[PDB]
Amino acid sequence: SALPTPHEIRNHLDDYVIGQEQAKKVLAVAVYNHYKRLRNGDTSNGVELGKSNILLIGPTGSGKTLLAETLARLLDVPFTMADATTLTEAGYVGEDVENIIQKLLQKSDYDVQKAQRGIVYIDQIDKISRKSDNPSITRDVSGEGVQQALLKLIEGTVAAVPPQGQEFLQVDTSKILFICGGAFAGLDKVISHRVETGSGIGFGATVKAKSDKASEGELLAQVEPEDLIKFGLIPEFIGRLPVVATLNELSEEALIQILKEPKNALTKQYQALFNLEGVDLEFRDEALDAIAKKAMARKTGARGLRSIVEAALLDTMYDLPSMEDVEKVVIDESVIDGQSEPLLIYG
Amino acid sequence: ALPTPHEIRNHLDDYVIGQEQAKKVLAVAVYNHYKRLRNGDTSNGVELGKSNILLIGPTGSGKTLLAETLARLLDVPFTMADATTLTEAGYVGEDVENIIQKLLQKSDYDVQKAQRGIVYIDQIDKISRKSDNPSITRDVSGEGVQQALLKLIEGTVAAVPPQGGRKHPQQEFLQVDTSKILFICGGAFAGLDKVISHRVETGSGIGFGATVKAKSDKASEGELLAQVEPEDLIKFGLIPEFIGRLPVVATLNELSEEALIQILKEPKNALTKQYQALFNLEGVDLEFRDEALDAIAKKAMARKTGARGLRSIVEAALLDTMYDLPSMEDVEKVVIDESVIDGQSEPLLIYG
Ligand SMILES: Nc1ncnc2c1ncn2[C@@H]1O[C@H](COP(=O)(O)OP(=O)(O)OP(O)(O)=S)[C@@H](O)[C@H]1O
Ligand SMILES: Nc1ncnc2c1ncn2[C@@H]1O[C@H](COP(=O)(O)OP(=O)(O)OP(O)(O)=S)[C@@H](O)[C@H]1O
Repeated sequence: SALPTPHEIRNHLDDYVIGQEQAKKVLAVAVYNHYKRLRNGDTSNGVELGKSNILLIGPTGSGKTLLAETLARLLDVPFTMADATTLTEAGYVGEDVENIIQKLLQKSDYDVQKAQRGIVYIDQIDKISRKSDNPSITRDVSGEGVQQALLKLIEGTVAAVPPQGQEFLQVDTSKILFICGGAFAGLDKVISHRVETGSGIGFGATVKAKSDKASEGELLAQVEPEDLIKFGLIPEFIGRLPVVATLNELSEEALIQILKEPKNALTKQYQALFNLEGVDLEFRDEALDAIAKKAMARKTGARGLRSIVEAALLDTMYDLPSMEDVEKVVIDESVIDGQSEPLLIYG
Repeated sequence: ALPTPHEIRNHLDDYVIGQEQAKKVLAVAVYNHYKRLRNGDTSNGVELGKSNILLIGPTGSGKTLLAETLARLLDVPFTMADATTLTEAGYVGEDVENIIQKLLQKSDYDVQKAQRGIVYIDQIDKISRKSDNPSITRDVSGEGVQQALLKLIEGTVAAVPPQGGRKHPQQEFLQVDTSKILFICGGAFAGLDKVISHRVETGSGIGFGATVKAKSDKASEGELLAQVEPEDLIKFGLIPEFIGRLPVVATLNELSEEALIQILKEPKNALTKQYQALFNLEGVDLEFRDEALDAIAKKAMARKTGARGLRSIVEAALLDTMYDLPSMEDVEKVVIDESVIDGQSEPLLIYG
């Protein structure tokens, strides 16, 4: 009963994700090492084995949420996908932190011994951060307060969970892994202050003003915990998440592979959408390069790609069901620009 | 015979390093708790007092670790609760009495054995009153929790449903005294250094006569917390009536460059021993030369996160090696060099 390896688990995520080689290594080692700590019954010399959570950081639509979703498929141990926006500071009307553990049991069928060895993922983590409110004039119930509650959850404790909705079940969390990730906004500006040192207003001071500092791919790599403190996160919270994963923006070359290599790509989606209708679909390489340039200008990422395709094919889809004897559709580069219309084959 | 402070401290030293004054406070309390417990109103003196503990220190200093290691050697029951999940006597979050309920689970519902137990609370700063908040409001999380704990630290009796009850039929509760129960509250306070500076330095004068700050780095956190007093905590948000219940105070100094080196080798549960055991099952050995450990100390202190921010320095380095180590075969030992920590070199692998 040999366990999988990082090279093996990386091959699975590579089929669904592209151009995130640095981040996939982190999830592979954590998942790999998670089975090792579970394999040991706390009997070896290395008693009280340490834990190492993960903090995923990337631009918008870079594929953070997709990694955690595809991971749960091949994962044997349970998995959940919660959100931090709905949390509150232990007593307000929104929600409690313990609800995350409740969702985990639904996947494990209320198996405590099986749920303790599970994995947890959190999305939209940047929402819980002091918005330039370090003095803390008032208490943030949806922000700072949430981080304070999660502090003990990442270390390990026991939390009451109503089974099935006057007793409660205790579920340890010292061995549970957490993968928190949320695209941070404005983080590039704070990191620039530490490394720019280029105000240059006086005579002696030097003003670079080359506009090259705004390189997200190269700027996030230089991140550190101190940079997050100025953002709003508490140091106590970051210490619970030692590992950090930085994701690069999507380049023009990477976007082309997203439409062909992944099985769940949009090209294969529409290909099957028309397959049921008895019509073939095609996408030439000349059209893919033009779509990549149009998406990067939108500053939205992979998620802002459907707007380029659906808008281009909206007119064709409207009149396609009424049309008969059409077996194939070809989309040229001019169609995206709007100069020409898609070519339809009859037969 | 009962344990001794030197013996109980020698045990904690195996799991904790670089905290001399903090270990002394816990030893005297535990050593004195058995005395008050052994002779309850069975001596010439009567009305034996009590002295709780208030642990204060930076992040990753070892506050939560002392409570865990203490439970291993402690005979009487012990628990590890939290203050973030508490509400003010009626709201939806939680009641203060849940702390006593958790104590009975470990004591097997032994009321006589539960009153003689010890209690620990973590993250006490999270219930600190916001000094200047809107007057028309109610701080159920921060002010209410302190108000509720007042009678608890002093001594009272609280209703506790035993086992939760089978149904409405029972509708009874058990009384559990708390006058003899010890409480060890602790939590990293944020912004406390700024409060002591205003009271101690009393400068920040732009004028000529006023003395301006000599350097940017001043008022060392370790040396600044030592000058703490109860009046400082009042400006933080705590109520004097609550702090009066916790007379003893312990100031934990931040980590030192030499202390971090000892934490990886002297303790039994050190990270080096953890990773060594991680590869021991894999049939692979490991090495960590002192030339690399001292270099890691500079990287950790730069983060200003504490000992808990050390895994980021190690796992970020060994991420590449662990990724391809299982696929590789005929490898028996691994060597770690100083350059690898810097990132300019690749760790050497010993074939076999
Ligand atoms: N590498 C990728 N390969 C293929 N599709 C991708 C990739 N990255 C993103 N996508 C697409 O983008 C969609 C959403 O990606 P997400 O994982 O949500 O990105 P994100 O960083 O999580 O954005 P946020 O943080 O949720 S606003 C996916 O369902 C895919 O359709
Ligand atoms: N003196 C020490 N010796 C060895 N390891 C230590 C020491 N102090 C801290 N550590 C390490 O730091 C980890 C956590 O320390 P903690 O006691 O949780 O710090 P902390 O101040 O309690 O964190 P808070 O209270 O949530 S801000 C331990 O599991 C150890 O790995």
